[PDB]
Amino acid sequence: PVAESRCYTQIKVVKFSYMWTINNFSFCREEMGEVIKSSTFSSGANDKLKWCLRVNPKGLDEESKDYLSLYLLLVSCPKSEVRAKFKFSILNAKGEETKAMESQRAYRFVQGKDWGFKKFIRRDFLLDEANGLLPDDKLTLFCEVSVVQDSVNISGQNTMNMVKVPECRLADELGGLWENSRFTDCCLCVAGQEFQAHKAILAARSPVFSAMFEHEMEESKKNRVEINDVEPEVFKEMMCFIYTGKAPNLDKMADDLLAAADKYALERLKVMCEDALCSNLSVENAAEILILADLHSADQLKTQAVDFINYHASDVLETSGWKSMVVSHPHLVAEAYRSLASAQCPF
Amino acid sequence: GPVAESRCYTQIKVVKFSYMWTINNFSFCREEMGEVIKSSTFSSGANDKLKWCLRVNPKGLDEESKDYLSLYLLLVSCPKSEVRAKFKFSILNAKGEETKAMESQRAYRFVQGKDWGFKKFIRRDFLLDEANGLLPDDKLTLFCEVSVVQDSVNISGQNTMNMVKVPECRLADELGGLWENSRFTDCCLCVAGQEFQAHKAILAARSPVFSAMFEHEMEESKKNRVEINDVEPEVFKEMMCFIYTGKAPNLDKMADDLLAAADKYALERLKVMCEDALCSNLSVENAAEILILADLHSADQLKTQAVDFINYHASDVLETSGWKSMVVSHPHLVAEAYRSLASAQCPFL
Amino acid sequence: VDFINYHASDVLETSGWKSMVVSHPHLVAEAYRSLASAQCPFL
Amino acid sequence: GPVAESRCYTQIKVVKFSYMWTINNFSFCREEMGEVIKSSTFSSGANDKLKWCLRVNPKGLDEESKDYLSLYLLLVSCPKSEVRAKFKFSILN
Amino acid sequence: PVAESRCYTQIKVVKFSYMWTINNFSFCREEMGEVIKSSTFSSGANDKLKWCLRVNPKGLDEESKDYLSLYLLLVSCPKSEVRAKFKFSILNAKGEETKAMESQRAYRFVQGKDWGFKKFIRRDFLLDEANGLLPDDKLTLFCEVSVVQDSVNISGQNTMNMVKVPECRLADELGGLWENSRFTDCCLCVAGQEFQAHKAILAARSPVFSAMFEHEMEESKKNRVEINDVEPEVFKEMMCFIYTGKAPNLDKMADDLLAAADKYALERLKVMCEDALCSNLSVENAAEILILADLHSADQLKTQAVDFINYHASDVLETSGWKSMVVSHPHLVAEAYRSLASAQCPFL
Amino acid sequence: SVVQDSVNISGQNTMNMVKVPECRLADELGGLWENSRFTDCCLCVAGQEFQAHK
Amino acid sequence: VDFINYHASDVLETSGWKSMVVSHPHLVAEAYRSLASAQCPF
Amino acid sequence: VDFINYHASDVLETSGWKSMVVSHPHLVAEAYRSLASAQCPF
Repeated sequence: PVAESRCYTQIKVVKFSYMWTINNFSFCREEMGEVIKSSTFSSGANDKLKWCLRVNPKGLDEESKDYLSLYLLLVSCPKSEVRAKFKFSILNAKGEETKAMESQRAYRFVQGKDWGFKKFIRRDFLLDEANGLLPDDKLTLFCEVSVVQDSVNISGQNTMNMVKVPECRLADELGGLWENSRFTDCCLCVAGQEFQAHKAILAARSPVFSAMFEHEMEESKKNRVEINDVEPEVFKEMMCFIYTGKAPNLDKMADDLLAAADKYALERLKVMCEDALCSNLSVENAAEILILADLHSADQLKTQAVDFINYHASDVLETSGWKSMVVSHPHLVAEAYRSLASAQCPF
Repeated sequence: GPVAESRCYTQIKVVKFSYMWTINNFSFCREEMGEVIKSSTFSSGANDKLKWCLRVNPKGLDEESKDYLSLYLLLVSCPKSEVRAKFKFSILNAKGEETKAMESQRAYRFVQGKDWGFKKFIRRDFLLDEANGLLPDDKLTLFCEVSVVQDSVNISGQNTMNMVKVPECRLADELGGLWENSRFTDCCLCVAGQEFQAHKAILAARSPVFSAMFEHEMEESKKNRVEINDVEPEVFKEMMCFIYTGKAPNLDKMADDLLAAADKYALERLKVMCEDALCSNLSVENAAEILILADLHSADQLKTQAVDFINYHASDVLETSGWKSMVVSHPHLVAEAYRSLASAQCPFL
Repeated sequence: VDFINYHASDVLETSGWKSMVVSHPHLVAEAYRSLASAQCPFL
Repeated sequence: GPVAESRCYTQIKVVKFSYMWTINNFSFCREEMGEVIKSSTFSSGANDKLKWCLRVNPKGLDEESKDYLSLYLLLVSCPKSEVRAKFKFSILN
Repeated sequence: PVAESRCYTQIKVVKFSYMWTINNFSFCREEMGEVIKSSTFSSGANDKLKWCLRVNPKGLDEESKDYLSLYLLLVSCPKSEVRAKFKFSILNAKGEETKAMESQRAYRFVQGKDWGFKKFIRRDFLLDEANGLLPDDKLTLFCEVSVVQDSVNISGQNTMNMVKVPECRLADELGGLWENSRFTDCCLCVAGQEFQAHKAILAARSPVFSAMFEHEMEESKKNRVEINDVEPEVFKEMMCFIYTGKAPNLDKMADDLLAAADKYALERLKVMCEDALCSNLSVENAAEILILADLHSADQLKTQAVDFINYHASDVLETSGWKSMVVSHPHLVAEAYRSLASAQCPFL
Repeated sequence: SVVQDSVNISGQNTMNMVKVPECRLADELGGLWENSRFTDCCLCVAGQEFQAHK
Repeated sequence: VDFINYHASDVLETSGWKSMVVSHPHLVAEAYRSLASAQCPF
Repeated sequence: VDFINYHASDVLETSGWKSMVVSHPHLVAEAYRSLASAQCPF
């Protein structure tokens, strides 16, 4: 029953690493194996199959109760199985790898499937200052990952080439318009702060700025335009996104960025702000989250916040933010009831 | 020991299909050792962009399969995704029933274009016999059963179905509309007499050459009626398309001229894709003028690729007349090719 | 509140609901506490 | 004799799937027969517009299932196209 | 391992019929039992489920060689099961059913499968003139395909909730507009025969007619516009499809109608002109069909015509039509080489 | 195990078929309505003007 | 004829192919006639 | 030709070689043809 191939098989490995520091490790306090779920990250080269790390401060199962179990996770993929190999390492106080252990074989990965190592490191040993594994009580773990591709024969051309194709570095020079400042073509004012930018890119990247400037205000206000519902700090990252399409410091002032976004209908900035505000699903935010939602019509954020509120209602109700928001905006809890009843009409 | 559990459920997802292949007058399908003949491609219908095709050999390969008919299953195309699958080849008799239905021990690993099957699938001599009822009027009719397995997951708990969704970037398409709409254009790009127009800051920040020729402190005169000479309309419009949205669809058919334009315009990225196109269009005759282009245009990656290809294909490329023309006109190119082959694959011994 | 929680799927449809809830919200909050705090935290 | 043969061979299409409705604290689920509690709506993923949901009782309907649990499977939504499916039940111990 | 639905169900049948006939049954002579096939046809309502009839002039193998079997094969469907019922019956010389044979149950149907009765009718008896079953050597069969649907209590309120709605009679409405010709505005003429119409609706269907009426030319044009490409009969049917779009007599008036359609760029009815020419791919017509298709950009029929010619080349190429063709327009065969060389197993 | 009972064939085409689109008539009548495209009538709705084709 | 059938793919972009097609079409027609029995199986 | 083929890696580093190739490229083309068969296997 054996069958050969009569063809040549070749293996590639496009590897990548993701370090992470968990600040205030001693007072993380996610017990009973409650996940301290990491922040997701992509593959770098061919960012089309995302990743995220799944971590137990207290190792799951009572066998690893004294240990801090670590297990890699896969969040999203285009419906396929990955065969990636991985490595772990803990950095000491000086930032040098100490606790290195490597997977002997390449475990099979599927979306929602997890592999890794139990008994990664004893909790008290990690908490001991003699080992030096907790600089500023910041538990740092350096993870190296390697994805195996394994195509066959490279086709019948041998395709050596090399031909280094970097990305389309638009945003680098498109921001070079800003930092070099290139004797640009229009001006902005924010509490007297002098900003100096280009009409054409603002026209291109949204209908709002395009329409308003060319609606008779480009004539008398070709250069100097007044914007007053914004602060210079949030404005900085906002116009940085208008340059780049990717905001470096987005999550810090995310709510005000959302305010500016819905003020200018920047749908991509709106959805990153939805995701960033979704980073902070807590039992003491949901009122202000709904204020941001209805004030800005954040549909996906509205849905996710409503569902989390329905799940966490018992703790949610005790907030004075809840009764204050209900006093100001009962109607919002009316659609919240519309959702929860829709979840439980039958029975 | 060193292991990796899951603390989840490993759930196996599988859907199967089957297909048949008819060959009328298989006896008249040529008769000698190793004549690979393929099947028309096919699909189940719920394949989700995935095809299959068979590879039957009437007389096989190797040595002792002279009196045997081997069969294989080749994956035509897929969305660059790994595949694992199971198959079972069968033969419809004269009365229309599976006879030679043998299944593999397990589901095999698969990739795009990889062939699996059953060597020595059926002995040819007994199949030639008409008593077995396997060839009614030499109208051979195969039939295979295939069980593709996926092993994805699904679960009810954890309330994690909606974690937010994000669309993909539209800056390039927004720059695409900026090209197409061409609103607030500030520089009237004249090529081959006919007129196009563009926006200042885009090309001002794009390339060193363009930035150089506007920063000469005399803009408003020339920018209104800038004259551009060496380029043609097709090359320049595709150039502007690439500068705006980073895409040049007809690169393969417009390679060398765009390469020359980028060399004049000093555009590294488009130059490199032009090098990629020229290297991935190579023939046994074009290589000499490609060397002339490369040395005339600093196509270093294309230069090393082309001279390596010519060093490999010497025994027929040297007989080309264009090679001798390049030899006469451009001695330094053949000199560097001689240098390249010198300290390689011959310092012995 | 028990009857409303049981028969929500059609009791929403009344216009008197809209008139009452816009006019007086605190009993809507009472309904949300009653339905959510119990006979629901399962999952 | 009376027959209408299909003039074709027999080819059959089958799709496998499994779904896990996990329920915590089942022992306090409003224990009285005749109640309706169901799983969240699910599907194969390669379904081509065909969903499913599982249905269980705290106490089985009627009287023969006074002590037993009555389990049922409902097709949530379909394009008004008939389905032939073979289901199976079990428990994660 | 059993259960019950705990729900109510009811049977419904949206049935219909389909007249169909073929010419010259005496010397059809499709030996070996090769299929003589009807055209695609639906039930009316739910037009996206199409039936067709497959017929054996000679039943397969010796068991049915001397009889003539009858069957019906689904063309295509939206990937769903069907449990249809069918009735087969040929009309006698008086136009009445005599050879009525009926299936005893509703069989199950899938795309590509056919159901019917082998050993259907006594062939020589049907061919004999004494019985009076082939008037003018014509077999006017009349099938009544009754398709059953069934459902679970129609999402049960019951509360029937539905009155018998008529259907949108827009085609019949514009049919009444033209065929009775009330309220006419613009006058046309071909070959001495005159007709008249409404400008705006013609502009609605035709872009080009709007173009040669949008540019202020109405004072001399509207009263006395003449058309040259089309003769009065096909002109009648021409106006007919602009009013109607349901092609009544495409078959016998197919080719020049296609030509005049592409003369006015009539897109969906261009497509149904390729439908009209689709089911006549024969041993001699193919060269003319290919020539007119490439003269008139019939892309889908271009592909299928070159496919049919490519398959049957070995005997189809010998006709004099091919000779005059390659004498006149052999670059068409160059395009044929371009297609088939990168196709049909380029071995080799 | 959800059964569907599908059928496939080795070779196909022969007479075959060609993809016909659904009837695109009507909503070009809508085009007449909205663009108004050589109007033919005048209407009044409490003075609110409107036009159509007779 | 046989070698041109075997190499039709890269023969197409040859300018001489279109040249003889324009000038001597019946020749490539007879090349098709050769191709008729050539590709009977599959 | 053979000696230069053997010692190319430092023989080509001479100014005389540069003057020869620019003045007489055809000779190095002949050497290139000679080494084409030499470097064929791989």
